[PDB]
Amino acid sequence: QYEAFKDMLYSAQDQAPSVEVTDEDTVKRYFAKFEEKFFQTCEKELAKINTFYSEKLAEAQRRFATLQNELQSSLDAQKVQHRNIKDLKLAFSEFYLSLILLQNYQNLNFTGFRKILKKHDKILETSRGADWRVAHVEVAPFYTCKKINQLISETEAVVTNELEDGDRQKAMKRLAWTTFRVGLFCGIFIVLNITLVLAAVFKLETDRSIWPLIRIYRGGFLLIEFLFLLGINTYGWRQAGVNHVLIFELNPRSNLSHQHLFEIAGFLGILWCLSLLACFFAPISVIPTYVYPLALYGFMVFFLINPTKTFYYKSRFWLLKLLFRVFTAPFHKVGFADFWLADQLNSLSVILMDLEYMICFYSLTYGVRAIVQCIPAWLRFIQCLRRYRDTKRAFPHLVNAGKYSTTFFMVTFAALYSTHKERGHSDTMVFFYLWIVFYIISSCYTLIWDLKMDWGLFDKNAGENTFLREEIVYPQKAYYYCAIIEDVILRFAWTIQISITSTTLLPHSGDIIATVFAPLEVFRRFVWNFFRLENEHLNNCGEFRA
Amino acid sequence: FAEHLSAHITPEWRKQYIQYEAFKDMLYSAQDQAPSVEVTDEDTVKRYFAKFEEKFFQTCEKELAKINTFYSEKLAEAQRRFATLQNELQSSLDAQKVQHRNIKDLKLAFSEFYLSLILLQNYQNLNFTGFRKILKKHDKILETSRGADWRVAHVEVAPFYTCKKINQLISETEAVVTNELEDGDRQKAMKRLAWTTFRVGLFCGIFIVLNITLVLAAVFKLETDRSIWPLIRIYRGGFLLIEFLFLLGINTYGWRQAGVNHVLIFELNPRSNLSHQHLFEIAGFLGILWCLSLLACFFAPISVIPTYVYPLALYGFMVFFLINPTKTFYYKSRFWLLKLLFRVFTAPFHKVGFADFWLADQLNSLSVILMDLEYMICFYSLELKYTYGVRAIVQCIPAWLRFIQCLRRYRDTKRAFPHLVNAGKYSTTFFMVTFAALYSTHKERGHSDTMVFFYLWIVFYIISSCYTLIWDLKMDWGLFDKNAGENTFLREEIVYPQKAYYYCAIIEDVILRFAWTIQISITSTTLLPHSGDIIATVFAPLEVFRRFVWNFFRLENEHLNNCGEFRAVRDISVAPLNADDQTLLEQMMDQ
Repeated sequence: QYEAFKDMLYSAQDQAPSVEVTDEDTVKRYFAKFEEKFFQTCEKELAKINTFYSEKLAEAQRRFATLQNELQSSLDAQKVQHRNIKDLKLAFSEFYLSLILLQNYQNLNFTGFRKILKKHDKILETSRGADWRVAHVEVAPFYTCKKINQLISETEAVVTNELEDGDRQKAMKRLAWTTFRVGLFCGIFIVLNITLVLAAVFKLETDRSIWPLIRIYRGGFLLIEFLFLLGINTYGWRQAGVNHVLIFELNPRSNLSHQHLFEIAGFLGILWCLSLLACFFAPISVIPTYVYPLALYGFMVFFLINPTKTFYYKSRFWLLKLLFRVFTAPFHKVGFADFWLADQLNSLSVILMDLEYMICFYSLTYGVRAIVQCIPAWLRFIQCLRRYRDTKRAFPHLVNAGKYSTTFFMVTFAALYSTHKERGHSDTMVFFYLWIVFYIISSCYTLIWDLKMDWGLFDKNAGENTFLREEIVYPQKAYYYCAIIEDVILRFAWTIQISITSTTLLPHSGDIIATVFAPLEVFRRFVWNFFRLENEHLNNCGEFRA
Repeated sequence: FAEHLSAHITPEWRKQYIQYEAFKDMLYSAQDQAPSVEVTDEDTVKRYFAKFEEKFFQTCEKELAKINTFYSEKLAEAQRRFATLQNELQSSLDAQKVQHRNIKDLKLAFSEFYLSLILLQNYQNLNFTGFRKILKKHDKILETSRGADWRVAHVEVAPFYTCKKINQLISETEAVVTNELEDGDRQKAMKRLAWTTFRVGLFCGIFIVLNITLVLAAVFKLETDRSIWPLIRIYRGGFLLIEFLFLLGINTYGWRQAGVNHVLIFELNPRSNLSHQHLFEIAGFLGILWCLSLLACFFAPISVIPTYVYPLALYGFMVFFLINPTKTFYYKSRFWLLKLLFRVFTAPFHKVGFADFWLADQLNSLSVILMDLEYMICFYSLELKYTYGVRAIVQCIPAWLRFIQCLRRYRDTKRAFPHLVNAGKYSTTFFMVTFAALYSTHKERGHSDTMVFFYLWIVFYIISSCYTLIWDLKMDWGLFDKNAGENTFLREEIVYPQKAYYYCAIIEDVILRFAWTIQISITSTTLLPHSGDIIATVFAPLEVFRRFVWNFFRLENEHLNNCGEFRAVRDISVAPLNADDQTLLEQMMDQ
């Protein structure tokens, strides 16, 4: 920080007391304190520069070793070929450019340090700056290291010899099936959905207790929608520049793009549409109609768990390990991926609800149902408790535990009210009143936490972005206001949906309400992910990093 | 061979670039023709070496002079283009102080100019390297250092390698566009200086699903109002057009992968041309429309619109899409195709390129579309067999087009072979169709001379099939050549990898030529009044597939041996410089 150093030096010169007013000892003490703080700042800057230089040198050495390996592999290939040859050549040119940039950085930093150190000498009329430069700057690893230089010489030699047939002059001078499958699956899905709408209008007419079928198929519909919106989310993260691969602790290369998620969602939607069409049109009578949803879900599970290295095997093992680490939360330390997926499950509580209803329907207001409803909140609560144990800071972890226990209280009181209303007890009114108070408390708690902590909006540092924060990645300012409004609406929607789904509150219109509201909650989570990851990239709200 | 080497290298070295193979061959011949001191005097060997060196250096000086001339002319043209673009940019600025479009297009022109400048810089580098490598290999062969001295006295100081103006203009273009077109965003300007595949997949999926829907509806919904055969005769032309476009896209992909320079043969723009994805896209959209029209016609929609409108709407939309004057959907390629069709249909009065006769052959293989149009007109006229001459004329129109084109080429070149033999090959069809027509007329009416007409039809059908088959195997493809060493029955140089491809093509062509002849005989004549109708519907896609197979080897042979004596002497004009131009040199300089 050359400008900061010179400005601070000028400020110290302007604030230097005069001997004619104060004692000489006071002036000496002030100068000594100023020199001490200047040397501390110089030490901090030198340490930062040394760390950055060492990291860059290590990365350059690793890249050089990999290229020399790849150099040798291309040699053996010699012993598309030449395409790959001049690709390697482009990589070597980029590596040499990086080395030159590192040398420019080192030279500029050394020159700036030396300059600020001699101007520090002629301002205070002291020679301690030169002594500090000799003792720390001239012997610093960022300056004494000629390893970068001999790597540069080796790079020119290698480019001359094995890439240009000994010609040093150009050594100096030189130095779609996935998208198709996505479209195919999307088109088949669209036409099959139109056919499904037409068949639901005509073939079924108004007959049959089809509502159990709705309870079976809602989970699949929501999961497919979640995968599609997750693909959109990944595309947005990549386009905006949020380094989501670093946040999730994934490999820098060989990672799923948005095309992969879109094609997985399309294939799953095709299977869902075909299974619903079969259960709609009653195919050959050898196989009863109670197998097609079972077949679809069995295929989904098998596709997820299959041990053969066939379809996105790396991502399937990573997701399996993540799910196993999430569900056994207390005995595993919380990363970003763990709590991220736990929140995704918090937005997808209807799938477990329908699974439990499916089990009850196939086998045949209870306390088991409330537990199935509140499992994801329990996971998040115990994760935050484990994080507090590991960190020993009540804030924000205990506040988060309270946020995730408000849902416990609301659901428990809704279930108690339903029980006492179906039994005919006179204690229904107290349970209803407690339910309303806890419902409003939970809605306000979660909404405030989403707007203030997860998104980091409404910051006092907002210069011109009213109610936003100082730094925004996505271009339009209307996006944040739209997200705020829709989150305000959908938090209340989600609380009502949970209360209705886990409790006999609305036995007449409620079943429709849950089916309508579940995609809206998936959409709310899809909106929340954008700004949560952007806040993580900028401000590091989760504390999971250094 | 000479013709393949010409096809690969003639514009490059004969037009602008430094010859590299020529000097290498000269050195390799000199090192083999060098007299030995053990036989002749050392003075004679010295004189021979001096004479060879003088000839080589004279050739090198000529090459350097031509290189300098091209560099000066191209640099002057680039400077004028940059000045014009800067003036236009300024004028746009001042206006703004319509305009958005102006900038957008000016941006495209600036991108093209930057690409041209990059090509020119690459050119400078490639010729400088060619001079260096030739002069270095000359020294290492004759053990003389005069090559380095000559390159220092020239190549090194060669003004073509010094003009800093080429890079100065590049820097100016980079700065002005940034300061003025990307609002300073250097990364965006650089990137300026996937949806088609998605649309291809979407259309393919919709077409597939509509196809199973069509099959199921045909099996079950049936419907017995209006015999179905008129509907088949109506929709057969659209189905064949879609199939032809799909197979043509596959053909373009094969030509691209195989290295056959189909861009140069057709005389298209070396850039901004349709790939196979575009043809797949158009075919998928047209197939979706055809499937929707068939489904509407089967399912009997809202009774306000009669069911006779949907095929009419489909074909009207097809024609309007091909013809529309708005510059919206592949307007350049649509205009090129419109001009090609106009040139083909007024064939006598226009000289024959490659694209013209190629399209005329395609029309030879798609003649049942015109017959379907004729039957559609007659059914729409009369009904709200029969051996008259009009149906035969409509059948023989494409053979007439090719016959008159070959006669025009004969007048142009005054060579009886192969133009008059081609005219005979196309007149066999006239004779076969005419004699089938006479047979049908005199069979339905009932004279006893119908037997001799049947015999004449038999003999002329045999003659036509043999003629076209042998001309396919020996002339259009150029197989069964005497110069094939190991590729028995094929030709000496084969572009496509597998040898079984050629044998499969030979067998399938042998079968499908006879199938094609019998299909025309049945369609244009009441020979088979009972099972004849299904025969044409089965045989039309097979003939389109045969033409698809034919295009591969026709274009390959046109590339290697230049079978149709088409490529001329080009024209001096200017040299825009292509990436494909520099890549050949780049590949060559490494042996």
